[PDB]
Amino acid sequence: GPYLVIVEQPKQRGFRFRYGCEGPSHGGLPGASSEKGRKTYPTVKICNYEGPAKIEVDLVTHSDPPRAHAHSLVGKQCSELGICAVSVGPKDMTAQFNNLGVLHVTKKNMMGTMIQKLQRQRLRSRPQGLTEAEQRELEQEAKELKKVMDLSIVRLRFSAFLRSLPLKPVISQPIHDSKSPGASNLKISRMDKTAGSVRGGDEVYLLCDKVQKDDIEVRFYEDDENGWQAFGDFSPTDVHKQYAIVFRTPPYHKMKIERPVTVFLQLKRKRGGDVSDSKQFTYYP
Amino acid sequence: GPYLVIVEQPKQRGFRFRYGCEGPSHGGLPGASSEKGRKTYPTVKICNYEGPAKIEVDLVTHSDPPRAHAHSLVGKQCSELGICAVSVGPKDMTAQFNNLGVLHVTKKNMMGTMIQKLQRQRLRSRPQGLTEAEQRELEQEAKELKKVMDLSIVRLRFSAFLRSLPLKPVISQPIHDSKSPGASNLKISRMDKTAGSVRGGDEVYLLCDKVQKDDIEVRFYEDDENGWQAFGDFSPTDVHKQYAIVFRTPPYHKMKIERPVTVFLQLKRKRGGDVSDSKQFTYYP
DNA sequence: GGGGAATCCCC
DNA sequence: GGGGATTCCCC
Repeated sequence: GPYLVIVEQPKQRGFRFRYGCEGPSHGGLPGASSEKGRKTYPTVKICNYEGPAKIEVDLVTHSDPPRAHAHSLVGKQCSELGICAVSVGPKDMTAQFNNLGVLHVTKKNMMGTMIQKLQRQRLRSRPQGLTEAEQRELEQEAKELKKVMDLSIVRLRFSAFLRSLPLKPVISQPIHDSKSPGASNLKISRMDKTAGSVRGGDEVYLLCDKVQKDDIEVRFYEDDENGWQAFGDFSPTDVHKQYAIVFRTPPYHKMKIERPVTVFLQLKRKRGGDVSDSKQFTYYP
Repeated sequence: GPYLVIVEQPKQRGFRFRYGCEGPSHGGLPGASSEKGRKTYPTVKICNYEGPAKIEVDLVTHSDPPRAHAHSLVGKQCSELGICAVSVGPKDMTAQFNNLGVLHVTKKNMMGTMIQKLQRQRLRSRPQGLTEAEQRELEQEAKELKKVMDLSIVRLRFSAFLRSLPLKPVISQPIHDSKSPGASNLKISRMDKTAGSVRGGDEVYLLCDKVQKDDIEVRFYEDDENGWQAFGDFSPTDVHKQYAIVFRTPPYHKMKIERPVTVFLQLKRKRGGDVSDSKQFTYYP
């Protein structure tokens, strides 16, 4: 049957969710491959095409049975409820989502809009109103929905409709908030010293972009046909105000080196597997 | 005749102003000298006392003619408007204001809090109500009072009353909000190196509490019967995310030293003159 | 497109 | 009492 397929995924990291207060002109969610100059935007296509179509995009959660998220999509052809709906011409069955903004609901707002979604979703298929019992149960699956909803991760859902007749919804990979503390861009600004003894144990003052003291690591490594890794040693007290890490370097694997060796080091969040660009450190005999 | 005198002023820096949402039990505004184990609180005394008395404190602007601040005192024996009122016994004429807080008004709160204290002021000495014209001009103070009021600086105003009968009001020194980006205690957490060449030019990484790029300095000095002083060398790019300063040490005043010499360095505010606790640095040959 | 100010939550 | 997450602001 006709199916929709995502041809260019949204970029997983690097994009920021904006609050209402910020404005509408803040930059559209870019494709999974958008380096300098060549920028891409999420794109999908209806394959084995049947009848001029329609594609709708909305924000779902990260958890599995996809449910609508408190966040809303904003911008180019976006409805006041966070639904993006476009028409995919008779012949060209591909839609490029040029300008997708992600609206960040405040916690003192979630409850309200979560209910407006569930009402809109409930009085959707079935009839028009909600009796008092019905409006009470709504505020529970929004109170207990709040408690489990991750406001820093959303997924894009593409629901296509042939002229309406629904094609199975296709969900994209997760999109993380680049402003949220735990999904910020990792960067090594400056480093104290870039050389030390092979024994390791040299104290280093690395200045970096915000990190969370209990979710950050300084990984030293080298990549030949084998590979080696070690981690700078420090305590949570050593991460100064989220923007600096004071640590002792780890030992190199061979102690008996006759010449100085240069290895790579990067910041890494224990959980995410996310890393910073790499800097270098040289071990001395 | 009887007058009030501040026996122990409030501490000018390091105290945090709290918003209504944080809580009422976060600590009292301490005295000028409150190091580990023995804390003092602002204290005043009615010298050459006349009759048991009544002392009241409230927040006045930093601006000279002391006018009431939009911020209110919170805590022990404080009224819902931010006036603290106590009675000093027939004997001991000293009042130690043990638990005084500063409730921080939001910028969206300011106007309403301001027209409300201004109304209360109107129907103070003079008659009971406000005509619309009187209310329109009361709201006019509020707007033109907001535009020139520093929400980061307040002053305590002690008003003593002989049982009532007024005494002259005594205004304390400014009190800076430690949470305002530009008002806390300059503090040197730790630094890279504590020794370097008498030639000056050695790069030091200093970790500090939040500081302003363009309002900070690194003052080196040694106070004998002379007084040499010099400065760290760094550009605002060298002040990293307000929590670290990468600077190059200055040259010592005598290039010909034969024995190492210990001098001191300290962080200093440019447009203020307050310094952090000084750390030592030793110049070597 | 991004840094830092202002407000709030919480161990 | 303090650290940092959130929400907002404005260059």
